[PDB]
Amino acid sequence: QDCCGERVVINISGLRFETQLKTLCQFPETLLGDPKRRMRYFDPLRNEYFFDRNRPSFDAILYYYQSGGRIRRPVNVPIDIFSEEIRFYQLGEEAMEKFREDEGFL
Amino acid sequence: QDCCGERVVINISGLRFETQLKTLCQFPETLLGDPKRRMRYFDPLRNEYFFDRNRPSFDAILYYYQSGGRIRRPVNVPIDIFSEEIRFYQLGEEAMEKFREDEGFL
Amino acid sequence: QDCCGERVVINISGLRFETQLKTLCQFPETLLGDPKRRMRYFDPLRNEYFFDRNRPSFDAILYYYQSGGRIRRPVNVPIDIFSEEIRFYQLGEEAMEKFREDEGFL
Amino acid sequence: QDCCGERVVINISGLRFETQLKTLCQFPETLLGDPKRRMRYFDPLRNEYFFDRNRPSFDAILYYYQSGGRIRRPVNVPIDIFSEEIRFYQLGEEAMEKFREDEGFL
Amino acid sequence: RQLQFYRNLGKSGLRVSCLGLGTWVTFGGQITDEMAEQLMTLAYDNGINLFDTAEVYAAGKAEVVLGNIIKKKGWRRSSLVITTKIFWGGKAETERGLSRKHIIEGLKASLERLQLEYVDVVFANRPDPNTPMEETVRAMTHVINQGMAMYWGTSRWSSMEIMEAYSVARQFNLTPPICEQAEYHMFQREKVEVQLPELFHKIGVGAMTWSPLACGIVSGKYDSGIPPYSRASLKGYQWLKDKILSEEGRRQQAKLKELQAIAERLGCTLPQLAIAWCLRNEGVSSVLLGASNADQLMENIGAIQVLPKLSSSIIHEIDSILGNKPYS
Amino acid sequence: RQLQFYRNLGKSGLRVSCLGLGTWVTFGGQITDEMAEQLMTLAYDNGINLFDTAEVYAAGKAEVVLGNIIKKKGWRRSSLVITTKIFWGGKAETERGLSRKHIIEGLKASLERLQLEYVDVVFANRPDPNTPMEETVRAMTHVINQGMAMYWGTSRWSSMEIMEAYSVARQFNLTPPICEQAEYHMFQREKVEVQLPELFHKIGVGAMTWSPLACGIVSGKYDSGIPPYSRASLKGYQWLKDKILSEEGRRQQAKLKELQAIAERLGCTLPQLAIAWCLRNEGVSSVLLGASNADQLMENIGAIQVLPKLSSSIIHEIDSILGNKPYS
Amino acid sequence: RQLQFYRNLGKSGLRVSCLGLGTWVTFGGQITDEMAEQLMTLAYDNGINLFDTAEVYAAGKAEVVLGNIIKKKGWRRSSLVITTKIFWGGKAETERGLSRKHIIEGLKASLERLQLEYVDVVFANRPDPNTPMEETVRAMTHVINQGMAMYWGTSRWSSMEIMEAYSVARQFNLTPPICEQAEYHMFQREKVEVQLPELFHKIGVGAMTWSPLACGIVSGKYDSGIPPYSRASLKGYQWLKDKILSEEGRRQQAKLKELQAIAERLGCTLPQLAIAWCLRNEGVSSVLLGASNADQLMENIGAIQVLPKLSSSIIHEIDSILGNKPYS
Amino acid sequence: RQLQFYRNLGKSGLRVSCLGLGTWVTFGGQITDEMAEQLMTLAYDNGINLFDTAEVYAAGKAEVVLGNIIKKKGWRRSSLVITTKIFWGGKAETERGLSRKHIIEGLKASLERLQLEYVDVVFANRPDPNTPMEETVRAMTHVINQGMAMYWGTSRWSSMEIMEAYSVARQFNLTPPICEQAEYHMFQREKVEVQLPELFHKIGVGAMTWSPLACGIVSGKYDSGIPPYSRASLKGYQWLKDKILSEEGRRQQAKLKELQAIAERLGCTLPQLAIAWCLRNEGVSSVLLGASNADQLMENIGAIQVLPKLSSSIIHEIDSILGNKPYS
Ligand SMILES: NC(=O)c1ccc[n+]([C@@H]2O[C@H](COP(=O)([O-])OP(=O)(O)OC[C@H]3O[C@@H](n4cnc5c(N)ncnc54)[C@H](OP(=O)(O)O)[C@@H]3O)[C@@H](O)[C@H]2O)c1
Ligand SMILES: NC(=O)c1ccc[n+]([C@@H]2O[C@H](COP(=O)([O-])OP(=O)(O)OC[C@H]3O[C@@H](n4cnc5c(N)ncnc54)[C@H](OP(=O)(O)O)[C@@H]3O)[C@@H](O)[C@H]2O)c1
Ligand SMILES: NC(=O)c1ccc[n+]([C@@H]2O[C@H](COP(=O)([O-])OP(=O)(O)OC[C@H]3O[C@@H](n4cnc5c(N)ncnc54)[C@H](OP(=O)(O)O)[C@@H]3O)[C@@H](O)[C@H]2O)c1
Ligand SMILES: NC(=O)c1ccc[n+]([C@@H]2O[C@H](COP(=O)([O-])OP(=O)(O)OC[C@H]3O[C@@H](n4cnc5c(N)ncnc54)[C@H](OP(=O)(O)O)[C@@H]3O)[C@@H](O)[C@H]2O)c1
Repeated sequence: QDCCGERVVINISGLRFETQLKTLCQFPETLLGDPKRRMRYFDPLRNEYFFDRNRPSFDAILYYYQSGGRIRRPVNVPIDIFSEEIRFYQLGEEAMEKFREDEGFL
Repeated sequence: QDCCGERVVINISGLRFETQLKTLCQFPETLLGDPKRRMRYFDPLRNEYFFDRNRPSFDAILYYYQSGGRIRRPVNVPIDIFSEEIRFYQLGEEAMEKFREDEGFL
Repeated sequence: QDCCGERVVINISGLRFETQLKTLCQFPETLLGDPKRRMRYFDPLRNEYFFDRNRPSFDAILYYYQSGGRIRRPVNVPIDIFSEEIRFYQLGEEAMEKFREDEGFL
Repeated sequence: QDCCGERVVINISGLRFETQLKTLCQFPETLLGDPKRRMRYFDPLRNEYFFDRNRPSFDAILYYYQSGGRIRRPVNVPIDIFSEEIRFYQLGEEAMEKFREDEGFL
Repeated sequence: RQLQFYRNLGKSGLRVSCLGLGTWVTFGGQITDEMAEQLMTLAYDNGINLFDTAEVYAAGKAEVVLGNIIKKKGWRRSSLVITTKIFWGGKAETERGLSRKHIIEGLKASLERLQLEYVDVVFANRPDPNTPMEETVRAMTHVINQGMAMYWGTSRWSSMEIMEAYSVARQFNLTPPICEQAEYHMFQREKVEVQLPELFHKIGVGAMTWSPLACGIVSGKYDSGIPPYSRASLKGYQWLKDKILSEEGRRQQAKLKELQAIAERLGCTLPQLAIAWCLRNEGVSSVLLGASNADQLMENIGAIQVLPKLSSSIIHEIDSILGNKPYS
Repeated sequence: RQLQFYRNLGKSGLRVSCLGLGTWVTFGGQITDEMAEQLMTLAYDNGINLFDTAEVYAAGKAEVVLGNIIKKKGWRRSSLVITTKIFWGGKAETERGLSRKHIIEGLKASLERLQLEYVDVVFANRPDPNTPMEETVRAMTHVINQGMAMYWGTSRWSSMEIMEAYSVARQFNLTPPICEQAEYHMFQREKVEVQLPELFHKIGVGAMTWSPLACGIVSGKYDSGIPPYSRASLKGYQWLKDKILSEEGRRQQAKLKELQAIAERLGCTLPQLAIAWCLRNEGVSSVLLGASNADQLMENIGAIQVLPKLSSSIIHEIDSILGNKPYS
Repeated sequence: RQLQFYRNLGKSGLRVSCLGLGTWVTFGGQITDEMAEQLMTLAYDNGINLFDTAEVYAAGKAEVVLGNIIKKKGWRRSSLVITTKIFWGGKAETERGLSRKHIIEGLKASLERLQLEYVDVVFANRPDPNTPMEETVRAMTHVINQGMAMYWGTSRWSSMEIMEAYSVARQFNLTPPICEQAEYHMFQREKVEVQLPELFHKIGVGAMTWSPLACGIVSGKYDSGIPPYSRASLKGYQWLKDKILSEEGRRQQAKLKELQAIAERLGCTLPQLAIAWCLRNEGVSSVLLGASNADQLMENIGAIQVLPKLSSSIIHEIDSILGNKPYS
Repeated sequence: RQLQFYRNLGKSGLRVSCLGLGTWVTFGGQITDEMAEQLMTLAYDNGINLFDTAEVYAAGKAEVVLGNIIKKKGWRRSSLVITTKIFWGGKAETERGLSRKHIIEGLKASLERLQLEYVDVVFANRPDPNTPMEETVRAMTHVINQGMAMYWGTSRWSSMEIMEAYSVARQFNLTPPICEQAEYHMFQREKVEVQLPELFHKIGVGAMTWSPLACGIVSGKYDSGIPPYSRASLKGYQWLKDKILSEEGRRQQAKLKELQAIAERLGCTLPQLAIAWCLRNEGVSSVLLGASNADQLMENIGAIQVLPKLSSSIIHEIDSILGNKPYS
């Protein structure tokens, strides 16, 4: 389970993101870091994972994996939509605590 | 008329959006939810629907279908342009009333 | 010279825009509305026009053709860069006067 | 070493940028302007350079080459992330000094 | 109007007459070879260029006798349209379905029996649940690109399966189908009238309908009982004889008497009105006929004269008599 | 300058001489086979490598006699450029148009009549309104990929149809056309001069013009009336005889007298000036000639000497005499 | 249940029986041609349609005798599934590997020795480190598109290499593989059980397992020593004889005695239980058998009766006796 | 080390020995057929599998005698690598260049003269300015897909043209080239050493160098003058004789005396050191040799022994003597 080298394409409502597998398998307890949980979104005809979800929220989700654990909400996205995206992608309790600490009232 | 499973590609001036048909047929009285009204925009050579219209306004239109009925104007789009887009895509009277209530003076 | 029906693809530094020819030939005195002036940017291997220029400025340029003549500067673009883009795309003296009137000091 | 004519495709996490080689070889002491330093990011199966990095920061990096040397931070990007991107792409000491002068406290 | 009046099959460039001749029960079975040659000569001399067969008819033997006419009379290949259907090829497990192996082997065996180099259209006779759509579309594109066929189409598919085949062909840069074969007569009206116009307006798939006389029911020969030397009195057609002699058949015969009164008022016969009723809309490109002797074929060709007499009042009167118009 | 001076056909890699020999009315019709062999030998010995025929000329018979020269004299296949045109193939409904079936069958029949394995360019003789553009471009790409042809081009198409064919070929990764055949002489100047340079500069499509002497009008032989053994006195050419003997023909003959005075001042003949006038611009790659005997061909070859004498003053004087320059 | 019960090979449209017959050591070597014809007739009369060979077996000679059965008995080609494996072709440097040249030449030589026009599946026998994956996938797509094969698969590849081949095929619009051949018996359980279900659920690649009796070890014939006329007593099989007569073999024989007690309780024999144990899950499509005489083949066919008797208690008891279940 | 030590040609799967035999001046010209058969037998018995010819050598006649060896001795086709080069095919205008027509016709004529079905690599002998790159890449992909060749490469192209061919092949999903033929000896060092490693590291294009002894100059036979029965004394090689007898040749002979002193210190001969000097880096895959008799070939094969003796000190001493190392 070295999980390295391969390139992964993620399709969010027509918007395409590309990354490496060793970026994703730094956090094995999330939705994208676990092969058992993301296998139901795979598309065999196009070799990609498809999600029918909110488009501007996924850049912060990808930067959470790329930066090593930093959560920063985008300016044009409200609080509850980003909270629902964090709850869907299963980033954990400490990511929610860091998001509450970074956004004032928490 | 189960209207489920198939993937639909919508092309707004070169910007591509992908969704499912059961997302679109939740609201059968709109332009995109009715097969009789959207059939004049179909492109047979590319298997997509093409609209020669405003590009930043369509993300809120897609999130209206994806969120279940919530209208939120983008920050970088003026009032009258978004009102003309709501009038073109035929979202209804109650969507206009919700947009007026969510934007102050209505 | 009916100039109607055909679809035109414009490539700005990797960002692709699609429109119709009757949208472009409403203003025959500009760079994109004249076939003699835009013919030096055509790419025969890809069937598109390529410009090696600023990416966020072209949405307002396309909305000038699509809306019938309205000029609105984007928020994240400075004054002089947008003025240089208006000067490059040859929109005319009255478009510069409308841009000066819409931006305060003119 | 005329370095002119050819088109170069740069892929930043799924976001594609296209430019000319004579735009890139104006600054031969940077990462993108030197063929010896950018050769480890080349993908032979797709004819592009791939970087697994931050997506909204690269528009200012491309406009630094296209405008002739002007540095302007995007609005939705913080200070330290853009400083790390300037340090990665090896723009030089005078670009860092111009970025410090353009951002107040430097 | 229908025969020696040509129209495009769907939106493609292939032009056919709107009457065709079929190669079911009669050919190789009920009738002899000389009667088959007489029927083909009578069809060809009146401007019909469409002939449709399959590999399951009379264990393939009908296809053999079709070749024995075409090589005999010396007709040009460029003036004929020949179609074949492939689903059933034998008793083994690998000799049926819509896999790549059976499509290639069945088309080669059918071209060997027909003494031809290619057919014009090759049809899939029924959908296959055990095969992916991508394999079927790639096999059809492969046999078109090898010169063994020119076009391909479907038969007895639903609208979702045809749309899935179109989407798979557009995804991988392959060849979409052009036509669909469906059943259509006065007592079977749903699929042609409420489902297929959307596919014709959207992706340009035409329709080629079969059994216009409901295996001889709407001809009106069964008003008393079962006459000798008919299809219902043959061995192996007990289902048709049970369908005629049931309780719905008497109501169908009474409605056929009323429609025969209308057709005798118009100056024609009931099979001519039944054939020309199917061609009143532009979604139907051609109608495949079946005949057992030359008098039936010469009567069935004469629906061209009664086609332009169908006004809206006669159509509304027929729809009032039948009472089975589908809601859309 | 034109013959034994070679140039690219459009922007492709095929290099042709700027004089070609045509296979219209004379071949298989007006002249005999020995005269045709003499004309082909005289054309081949002067460096002409371009020969153009079609399947509609003399019911195909002209193509047959073209093959009977090439197999007889034993010329190498690699030193010749042979082109064919396909629209009309017979009296049946499926034997005309630009569908896939007729393109494949007509090219196979033309290759069988020519006793060849392949042609160099295959042309579509006129546009087809009943066929989609995608089917035509896919059929041309298919016959190129099977080794039956090397290139393909159009004839009598407008600019929008050529641009649509290019766009369809670029969309589905297919083969674009390389050349267009258009009519061009001193009284037909619009399409070559105002429409085709944009297509040459944009997508690199060249032009191969036909009828440079307007079926013999600009040669000046009809100054008195209709001489015997001419094209206007043949059976089936009443339209040309009515065109000559109308009221516009007298004004054309007066302008031809003035142009003959200019050509006699230059030291040449009027057909040589008329042929070399068509090659003064770089948008025209080749000019197809027609001849009825060896003296006419030997006179028409001699326009190479009068091509470099055309300065801007003589061109301006010719445009002042003609008075039909199109505005652009 | 396994033989004359057909299932899809992976997710493709090819349907096979779950027992196949192999062409290793016996064919061309240990047994004669009459015994091979008797074994093939006995396999074909019970509903087995899958036969697997390779070009390295008996210097290719086994393939020759396979052809000498198929042309002799006159079986139909459409009722058989024939597979071949290509890695080793000779002693020269260019006669091995998975390059384009050796794939084309080895498939042509194997089709020449088999007296056939095509095979159904062509396998790569082992991975090649000196060749790029794109060249191998393009060569397999080329030999499929020329009609020399219908499908292709891998053998002894890891999961990363199969996923890389799928990704390369999806990148350049090529043909992905459909099947993987792996070793699977009661003492070799890791790769089939923990790695291949992810590939079956993700990209639909099936498994076709080989050596179910561990070259005769799990049959139980080596409980005393090495009997004459066995595989371990042949010339060139010293490795198997050293593997049997080592210290792990005694523990394997004791576990085989306990499993023989279980199989005698169930009313069957130990090879039937060992064969039917491999087919208890849906990830395995077929099992390739080896036999030396007709009694062994008639015993090995009888595992169909003992397949539905395997409940969860007997499987748990077998896993308690064996004690080598892989953790996942 | 070089011969009977095999390596990949570039990054492809084709494996060649690092010594090859060329088919220039000797074959069909200077030497007889029996000497050519003796040279080919001596090359084949030592493990050399690479043989390189062209269609311009001795008006094609050399290719003919190459076929007359291969059919005579009965060698297997799968153990040989045969390459051909195509630019010049005749005196006509359409018989030269890199257009589609000349590539297809020249490859068919070369395969007819060689009595073969296919070659392994087909080279473009020089770049063509009159043809677009897309037409050349599509023609090479077409002749690979028809089974007439396996790979293709370039010769005397610059780096920008090879990169343009790669970019065009990646744009339209076509086949990129794998190899480049360049000139490389001790007095021609720029292109192999400063330009080609970037193309090898970037897109994996290998190099196959020619003329290692500078047409016999670095062998040292011209230390006095022009001996009889040499290449410089033949008819039609006045340029080589003027190059030897000029003022730079004396300095080259003095440097050759110093290099001969070094090679005599190492225990070898000067041509063996000159051949083994070219293979000291990993960017060069193979070296093509030329020989006039069997003693020269047996001497040139012996550079394998002197290849591993080249340390860094001897390379630095040779670079100090030569004094023409390119700056990078
Ligand atoms: N796509 C598919 O799966 C499929 C399936 C089935 C058929 N088809 C096609 O359908 C085509 C039509 O076959 P069909 O026989 O069912 O069409 P049909 O016209 O409805 O059958 C008419 C039958 O009634 C009799 N008949 C014909 N004209 C008559 C007349 N004026 N008066 C009295 N009887 C008359 C004929 O023989 P009798 O007098 O002996 O009854 C004939 O067999 C076939 O050729 C086949 O190619 C396709
Ligand atoms: N793309 C298309 O659809 C199309 C259509 C038509 C033709 N074409 C091509 O056009 C080519 C040219 O045919 P064309 O005959 O129309 O060209 P043309 O050169 O304009 O016709 C000249 C005619 O006048 C006569 N003539 C030739 N030279 C003469 C001379 N010095 N003095 C007096 N009379 C002379 C000849 O016979 P007479 O003396 O008996 O008159 C000849 O038939 C044909 O071969 C055909 O391939 C193409
Ligand atoms: N993908 C690959 O690389 C690969 C590699 C190897 C094999 N294979 C395939 O595997 C297939 C199976 O070959 P296999 O021989 O290894 O399978 P196997 O069934 O495990 O071998 C059984 C051996 O034991 C003997 N035997 C069979 N039934 C017996 C019974 N009831 N009682 C006692 N002895 C019995 C037979 O001869 P003896 O009595 O003389 O021992 C037979 O040779 C081959 O045909 C080949 O196609 C594939
Ligand atoms: N890509 C291209 O365009 C291109 C162009 C040219 C050649 N090539 C290839 O290059 C290959 C090599 O040809 P080449 O002749 O130029 O290579 P070379 O090895 O440099 O030529 C050596 C010449 O000197 C002589 N010689 C060889 N060994 C000798 C020895 N020990 N002592 C004394 N003399 C010796 C031989 O004949 P003599 O004694 O009579 O001189 C031979 O002709 C050709 O086969 C051809 O395929 C390719």
